[PDB]
Amino acid sequence: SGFRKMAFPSGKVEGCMVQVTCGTTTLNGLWLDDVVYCPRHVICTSNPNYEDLLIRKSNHNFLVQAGNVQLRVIGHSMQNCVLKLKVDTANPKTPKYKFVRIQPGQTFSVLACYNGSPSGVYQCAMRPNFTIKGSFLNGSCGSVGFNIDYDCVSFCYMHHMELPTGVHAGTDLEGNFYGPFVDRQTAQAAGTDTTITVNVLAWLYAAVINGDRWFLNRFTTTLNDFNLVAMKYNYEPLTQDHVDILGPLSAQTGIAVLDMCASLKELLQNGMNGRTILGSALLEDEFTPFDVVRQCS
Amino acid sequence: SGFRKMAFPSGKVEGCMVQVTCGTTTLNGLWLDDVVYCPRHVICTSNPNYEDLLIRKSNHNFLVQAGNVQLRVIGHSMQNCVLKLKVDTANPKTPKYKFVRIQPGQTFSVLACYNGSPSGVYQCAMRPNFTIKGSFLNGSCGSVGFNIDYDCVSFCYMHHMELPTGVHAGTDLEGNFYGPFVDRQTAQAAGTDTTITVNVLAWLYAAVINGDRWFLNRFTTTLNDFNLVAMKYNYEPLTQDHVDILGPLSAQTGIAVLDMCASLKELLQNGMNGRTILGSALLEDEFTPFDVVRQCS
Ligand SMILES: Cc1cc(CN(CCC2CCCCC2)C(=O)NC2CC2)no1
Ligand SMILES: Cc1cc(CN(CCC2CCCCC2)C(=O)NC2CC2)no1
Repeated sequence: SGFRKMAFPSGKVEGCMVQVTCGTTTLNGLWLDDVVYCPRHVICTSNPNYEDLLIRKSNHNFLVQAGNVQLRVIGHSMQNCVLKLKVDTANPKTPKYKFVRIQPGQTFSVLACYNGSPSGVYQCAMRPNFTIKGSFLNGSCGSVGFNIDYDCVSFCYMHHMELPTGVHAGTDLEGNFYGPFVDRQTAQAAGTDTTITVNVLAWLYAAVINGDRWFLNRFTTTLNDFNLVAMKYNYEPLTQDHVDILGPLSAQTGIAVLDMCASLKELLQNGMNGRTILGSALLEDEFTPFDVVRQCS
Repeated sequence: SGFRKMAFPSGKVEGCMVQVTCGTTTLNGLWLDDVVYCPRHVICTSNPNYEDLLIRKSNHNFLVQAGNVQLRVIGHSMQNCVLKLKVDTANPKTPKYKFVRIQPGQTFSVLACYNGSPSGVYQCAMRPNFTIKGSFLNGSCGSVGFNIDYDCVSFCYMHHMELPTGVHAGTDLEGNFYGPFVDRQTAQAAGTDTTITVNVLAWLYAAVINGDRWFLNRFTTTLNDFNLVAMKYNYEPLTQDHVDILGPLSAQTGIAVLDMCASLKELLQNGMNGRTILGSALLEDEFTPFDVVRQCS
């Protein structure tokens, strides 16, 4: 029993983290085979044209360090908002990996790093507004996000920056931003966010599997009538695909999805009346159906 | 910015996890140098005298597997509630390590494992009643808890079992239980718990560092007057050592500890009035002062 925000074991990613320095800027890179991937921000100096900044660089300007071992840069290129530094040494710790872009509402593990040294690991969801609610300080740029499936690391996030509300923005490993953001100082701000309805329902199923039942009721609702309440409370609409994805959790608990939707309607309209669900006094939306199945009985 | 429940990177511990099987019981062991540490439960079969059960075993009865590599057991001994299996091979991935026992109110990272394969990583506090609120299923026995300081792994917890309230119990790596528990099925239950006051104050300092200030007030309280309110709300007493430990966070924020105690008194007496602190609608007590400093600006 028990239900925790649980990260993937980080070892396969730790073996890939390196330090990249250009002039007086140090940040993190990801060393896979003979390439180091890092944010192109590393080449900026006190609205940059990055194509011009990169043409002015030489391989020898990039100081790449894997622990105590300097990696010699033998080529450099720009891919969107990331740099590809070709090095003289293939990483012998390269795991099986893929570069995948994730959807809003999906979760991943963040390996927070500084100076190429991993600091901590935690779970993040990609918000509907394409930000993440992480924990990052100066020097964290180039920290990565990932999921692991059968020892294959699916890298989905490279950290770039903090927005003014204290939420975080970054790119896929192809260097394409999540969301309407750019890798420079502008007045850019997080768009309005919404609650990830399918994830709240997954977490209510986790709560039932773990013996929290107080919020259940004999009532069912329609999908249309549920979606009217969702809109009112700034919840995402629930689709039949969402209902289908919640199939296994519904089967395991014997609680129909639209019966659980009647519970969530009552929680939105009434609150909890001083009660808690899985240790929370709020409705939690950063667990996917897969996160619940991965972890729960 | 941001404040997350953050685990230590788990790689140094992943390289130590192995599978131990005796008869039809499989669980996890910890391989350091030429010894595998595991719960003595592995030798039980359908009130066991473990000294008798162990005298009846041979080295060849223990099947130890490190990934795909069988480790030959060349000696066995019992230390309290753990077994020490001497193997023919020193673990080449053994980190610098210590076996430390932790105090109630301290935190650690759990590497949840199954069949010797790491599954997930998350933070736990040792509760005042010597339980942890983890996430463990059958097969998790022998999963370990640890802190990392400058690449030295301080192992503090080996998982044994779930209690009837769905909280978890285990031992230090010397095999001594945390709390008044035993490694067999009895009617044993978690004792009454309390809230870790010094950790709630640390987390309110984290909240101020991260820009949540709504709960601050111009008032100060005495330590005695604070401790009268603490007792009423089932909070641990606050000691002058606690006030001293909160020194650095007080200095960083310019908020005196007894001024923050006046804020916590108001939160206990009045609640939050529908507001949140660091994304929580409850007072969080599973961050130590060190966890806040480790992570925050
Ligand atoms: C807080 C906080 C910091 C960070 C990451 N940053 C900021 C980098 C951005 C600055 C604005 C323009 C785009 C890149 C760094 O690690 N910066 C160090 C390497 C130089 N994230 O949250
Ligand atoms: C839920 C849950 C399970 C567990 C861990 N257990 C239970 C072991 C205890 C059983 C009672 C007596 C003392 C040992 C196991 O992993 N058991 C598998 C290896 C056989 N923790 O939470």
